[PDB]
Amino acid sequence: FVHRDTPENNPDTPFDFTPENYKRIEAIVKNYPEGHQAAAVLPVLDLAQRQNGWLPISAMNKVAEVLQVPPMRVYEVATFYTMYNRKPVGKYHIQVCTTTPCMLRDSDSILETLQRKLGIKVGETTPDKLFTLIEVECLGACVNAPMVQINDNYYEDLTPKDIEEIIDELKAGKVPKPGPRSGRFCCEPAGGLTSLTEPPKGPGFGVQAG
Amino acid sequence: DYNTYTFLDLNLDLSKFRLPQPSSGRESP
Amino acid sequence: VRPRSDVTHKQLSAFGEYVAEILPKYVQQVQVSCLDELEICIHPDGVIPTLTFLRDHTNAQFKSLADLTAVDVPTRQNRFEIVYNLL
Amino acid sequence: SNLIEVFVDGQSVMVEPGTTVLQACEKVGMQIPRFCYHERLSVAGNCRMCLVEIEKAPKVVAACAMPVMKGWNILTNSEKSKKAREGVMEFLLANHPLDCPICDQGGECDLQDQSMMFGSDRSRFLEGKRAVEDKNIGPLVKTIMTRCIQCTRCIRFASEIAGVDDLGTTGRGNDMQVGTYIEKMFMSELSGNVIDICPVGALTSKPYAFTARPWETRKTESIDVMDAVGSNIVVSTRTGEVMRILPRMHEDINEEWISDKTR
Amino acid sequence: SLKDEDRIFTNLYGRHDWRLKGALRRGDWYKTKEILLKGPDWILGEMKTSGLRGRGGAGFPTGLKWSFMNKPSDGRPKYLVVNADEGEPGTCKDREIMRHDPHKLVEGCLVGGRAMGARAAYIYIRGEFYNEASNLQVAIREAYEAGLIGKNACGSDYDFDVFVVRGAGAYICGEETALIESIEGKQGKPRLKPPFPADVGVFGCPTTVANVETVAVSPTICRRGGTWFAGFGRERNSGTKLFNISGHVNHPCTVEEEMSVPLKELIEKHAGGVTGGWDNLLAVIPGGSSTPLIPKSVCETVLMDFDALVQAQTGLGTAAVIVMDRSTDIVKAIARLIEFYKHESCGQCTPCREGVDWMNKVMARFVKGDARPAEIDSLWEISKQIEGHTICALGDGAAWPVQGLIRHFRPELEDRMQRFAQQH
Amino acid sequence: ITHTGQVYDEKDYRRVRFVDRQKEVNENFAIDLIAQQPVNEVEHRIIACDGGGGALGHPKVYINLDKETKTGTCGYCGLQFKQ
Amino acid sequence: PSGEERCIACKLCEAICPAQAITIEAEPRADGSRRTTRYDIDMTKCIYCGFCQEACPVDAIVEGPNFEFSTETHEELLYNKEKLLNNGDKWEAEIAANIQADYLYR
Amino acid sequence: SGVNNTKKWKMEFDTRERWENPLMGWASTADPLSNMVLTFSAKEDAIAFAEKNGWSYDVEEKKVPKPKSKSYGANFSWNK
Amino acid sequence: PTPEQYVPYSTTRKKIHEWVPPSTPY
Ligand SMILES: Cc1cc2nc3c(=O)[nH]c(=O)nc-3n(C[C@H](O)[C@H](O)[C@H](O)COP(=O)(O)O)c2cc1C
Ligand code: SF4
Ligand code: SF4
Ligand code: SF4
Ligand code: SF4
Ligand code: SF4
Ligand code: FES
Ligand code: FES
Ligand SMILES: [Zn+2]
Repeated sequence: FVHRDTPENNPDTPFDFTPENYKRIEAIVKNYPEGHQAAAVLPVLDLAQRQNGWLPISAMNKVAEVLQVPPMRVYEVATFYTMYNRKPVGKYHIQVCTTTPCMLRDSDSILETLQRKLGIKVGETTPDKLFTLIEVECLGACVNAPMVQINDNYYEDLTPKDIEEIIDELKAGKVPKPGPRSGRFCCEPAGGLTSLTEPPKGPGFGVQAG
Repeated sequence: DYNTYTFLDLNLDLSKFRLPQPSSGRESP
Repeated sequence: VRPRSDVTHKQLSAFGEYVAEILPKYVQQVQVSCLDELEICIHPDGVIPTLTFLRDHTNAQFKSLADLTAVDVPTRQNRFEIVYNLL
Repeated sequence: SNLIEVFVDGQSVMVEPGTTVLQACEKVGMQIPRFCYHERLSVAGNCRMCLVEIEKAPKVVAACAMPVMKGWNILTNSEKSKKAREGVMEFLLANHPLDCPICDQGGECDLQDQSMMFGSDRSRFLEGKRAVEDKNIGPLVKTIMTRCIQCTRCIRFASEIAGVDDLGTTGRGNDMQVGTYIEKMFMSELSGNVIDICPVGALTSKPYAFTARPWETRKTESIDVMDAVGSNIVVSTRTGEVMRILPRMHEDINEEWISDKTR
Repeated sequence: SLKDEDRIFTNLYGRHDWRLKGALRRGDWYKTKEILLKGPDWILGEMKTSGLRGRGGAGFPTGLKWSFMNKPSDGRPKYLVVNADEGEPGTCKDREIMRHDPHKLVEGCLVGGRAMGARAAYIYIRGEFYNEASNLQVAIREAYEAGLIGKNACGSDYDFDVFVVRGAGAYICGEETALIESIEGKQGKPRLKPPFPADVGVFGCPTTVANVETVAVSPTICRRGGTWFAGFGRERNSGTKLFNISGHVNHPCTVEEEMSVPLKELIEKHAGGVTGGWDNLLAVIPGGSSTPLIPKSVCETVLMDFDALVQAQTGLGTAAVIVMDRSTDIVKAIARLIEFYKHESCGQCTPCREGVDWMNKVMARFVKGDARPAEIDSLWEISKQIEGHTICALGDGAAWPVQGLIRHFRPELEDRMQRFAQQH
Repeated sequence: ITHTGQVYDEKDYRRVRFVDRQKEVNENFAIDLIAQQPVNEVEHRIIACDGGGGALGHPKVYINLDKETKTGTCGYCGLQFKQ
Repeated sequence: PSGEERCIACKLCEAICPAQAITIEAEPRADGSRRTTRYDIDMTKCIYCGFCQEACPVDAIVEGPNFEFSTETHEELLYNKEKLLNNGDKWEAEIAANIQADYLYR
Repeated sequence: SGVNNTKKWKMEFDTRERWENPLMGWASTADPLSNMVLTFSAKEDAIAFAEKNGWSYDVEEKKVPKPKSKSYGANFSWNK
Repeated sequence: PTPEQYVPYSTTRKKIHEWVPPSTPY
């Protein structure tokens, strides 16, 4: 949680919101209450992350500058949240959920598959710089337990084979099917569903009088 | 089915439908 | 925890009243400490009278003087606190 | 009017509205044990070493924080508010590095005493301890911050009494370290007060590193001559040479703080 | 039990347009103006009579909660905060509402504000869900276009401006006082409760926080009346709730079934059945990781409603059912939940910071079996020190799974103790 | 001369004492002895330092050899540890 | 064993000395470590209670076995750090054996 | 931060010479009443001790911390 | 197991250091 000057990451590293980015930045500012800009540090810090994954010390300094807050204030926000990365990350940053729901259903095996294909251990980045694996905690979407969020893709209900296959598409080509890869309709019961069979009731159906 | 800047850009658009926000009345907390 | 015997705490308390009634005149305070010890406090004039009653009373014979000492509380107007311990 | 009547164990100390549980204990005469609360620093509730038990209430309350209400009885020496301190002190000590014969806040520790008085006789932390990395906060304050009980007094003083707003918390979990994210020295007047205000000896004075130990220091109360505010100060002398000058409280002139120059 | 005719959320599992056109077809935004016209009072009577309990981690009577910030404005704008952070492990409950039936949320927020005079509401969807929010954002844009939201909503004079705030991967952000601070832009560390959120909240203005399910059901309840909702349940735990079943079961799914239904029935009628036969149930986690797990003999006897669970010593919570077959090392299952909490608690308070790390170290040794048998009740005592002393509830939450493992599975942990001692 | 180089001086009025009697000073000064001690390489981020021998050592402390930039030095033994 | 003197100048041996015998003043050695510039046991003041042996956390000050140190002059009895360190080096082998035998008891 | 040593009044005699000792460098004092600090419960009683013993006295009024108003809610005020 | 008198002295340093008069005459 400490930063040390290094040529690759220093205030020297250049960072400035693209003319387009700066536009975005203000959009954030007015969404928040007037006279309140500090509240936008996170959303902004997020766009610095959108700009560049590394988000070096220089980038946080700019965020504080644009948002006119104590610089530390930005440093504290970046350190507290895992969403922000203070180190460069690979192109994909595959994040495997390895907590109880996912542990159940063998998320670890998926992790193993991922590690094997990437030929890298969890918490390590391929030299290709396209893949970075991390064992993240509950990412929501548990009904579909096997799971691996990739830059929000949030693939779900995946069996080990599917995982490698997904990596294949990413390794060389377009992205795999955003979302789960199973027969279940969303989070409907695996084989079909036993609820909500009736057609949607009409507007005003059984509306309490007045 | 969304690019990284889908949300923020959408939010920029949402501005056409928002009242001027209120303020505490100070330069900075 | 020390092995307190309430049997004592009571008997000594009862004697403390006994003495307080027998010599209303000089006894100012009487208390049996939680350490099972009685410490009648007397006006300085009652030195002779209170001791003599304890040395020569059938229901309270206190024949030997274990010690005579004087703590000094400088704050206290009466600096010294002569303490006589009797058996 | 404006005199809430609350019973501190039955003393019915009538206090003004907004009096915190701790403040009532002070008035009645008691002093609730406390790590994160300083009178002239904002209430933070970080340590929760002050948990007390208002009568007829399910949970114990944070003294420094709960505004006392009407009819409450702040049972302080209950069988509960002692398990609420015997069990917190278990935690502060668990991750603590026992280098008390290095910590020059040896006899000046509000954490050993509170342990010796509101803590337990023995430890059960058979697991391992943590360690943080000593950094440089400047040439006056030696931050051996593996000592820090994350009480956030510094981050307050450094923002509220002095306007430095540099020191801050970094991270979450048991490796929240309260040190400057980038190594920028804490350069400001009023800087040395952090020493006096950190009850732990994590960051202490570097010149007065290891020259003495507080029981020995004979303490003579005198006046600051370096500046014209005439701040009250206590000169701590051992065997005839001054070893340290630390503030002594004067409501009107220096209320518990002294300049970097005059110490 | 529950009929499709009698269902609050009627667009689950998609299959239908999540957009306004489809939502309108389904019957959303019905006489919304009339509802607002009924007046804030009328809405809270509805919620009160409804007996709608908070669908969040802890259920507080919705009516009372909303009522508090119904006191007259003191010149600070009142606000609405809707927590769309699906932090609780095992809970995909809320994600469904936004992803599939978002417009219901939008109207709910509007109805929500009318109930409490919030100029605006901010929805904190967890940043993890980037895809989810965009959809919600889109729907909101449409509603503004429709006039549904914005100035003179639905023509009704009320002005409401809804927002969406990015979460940043923190379970604690979910906490009521901490959601605010993240909204405020400071570090997400729960503030204390004594100045309650109503009195002081986001941006120091009157504020109220609701589980997204709680905000979503308020319009349907308002339109369909309090009694309807009241009838489906018993006493306080009265209402329709989305229950999720994840783990060791034939078909994991978010049913939406009515409340107070037998645990067995819920996992029986829906969820297929316990994978490997009901008897292959080492334990059930009813409300998610925070609530204590209940072992099999207690479970079918008990049913899923908050009153029944508190009798059982467990919490309905997010009603996330996590099931563990006899094929799982519970000592390690609960151990990762303590690992789930050491990687996540803010560290603001002393009891949670060191205590949760202390239990994590002991729990890891317990899984190995290195620790001696006497240490097991030691963790009992460490557990309650954390339970009543923490600034927020997460320390409350960390202690309960530990307490459950010792309470019902004490013999198994002793054997793991024994197993290591034997091989030396 | 000595550890902290005590040097009653050519002009002091105390150097008179050693006349016809030697001074007590130390060879193998400690100041240089630990400097002569090799840096204990370790694998773990943090390491202990019983001082060697447990009860017969120093109160055990855990040192953070986390930065190769600095070899942690237990405040008690002056032993540098090389990550 | 490395050669670094055990004392780290916590100075509680001075605190618990019943006779006021031990005088300790310290300053950070250039190494940055904490060491005693002056450690003076006045043996004539000392009543050989052995509490200093007890009190030391690093157990730097020990009651050594030798009892035969009678001296012609009073000054010789006053002992500075160099005499005690020299006394320590001479008797370290037996002191180590003695502490080895009795530490379980303590 | 403990206040149990700021309760009882103490009267302390004026400090005197503390010259270094030539043989060992120990501090040496010629003033007998130096280390003596008597503790008195109330200001009136301490003044009495000085008068009957004939020592000159210069009493300093107790200064106790002024009541300070604190409330966790107050700092959460963005306004101020 | 199969002239040398210890002269006592203070090992501390000068402490208070006085101001050397300027050797430059004025
Ligand atoms: C550590 C922690 C995490 C929480 N996470 C969530 C969450 O993700 N979603 C949520 O609705 N409530 C969460 N809560 C509970 C909220 O603080 C609050 O009590 C609840 O959202 C109120 O909603 P309701 O009034 O609709 O029940 C959490 C509480 C704690 C202590
Ligand atoms: S702070 Fe220094 S003194 Fe107080 S306990 Fe921790 S180490 Fe011992
Ligand atoms: S440094 Fe001292 S003051 Fe600052 S937090 Fe750590 S302990 Fe509290
Ligand atoms: S319990 Fe204390 S530490 Fe854990 S989250 Fe709530 S506040 Fe932060
Ligand atoms: S001898 Fe032992 S006790 Fe006396 S100072 Fe040196 S270390 Fe501390
Ligand atoms: S033995 Fe150690 S402690 Fe006892 S008197 Fe001599 S020096 Fe002081
Ligand atoms: S635990 Fe992995 S998503 Fe629920
Ligand atoms: S003093 Fe009460 S919480 Fe720290
Ligand atoms: Zn060591």
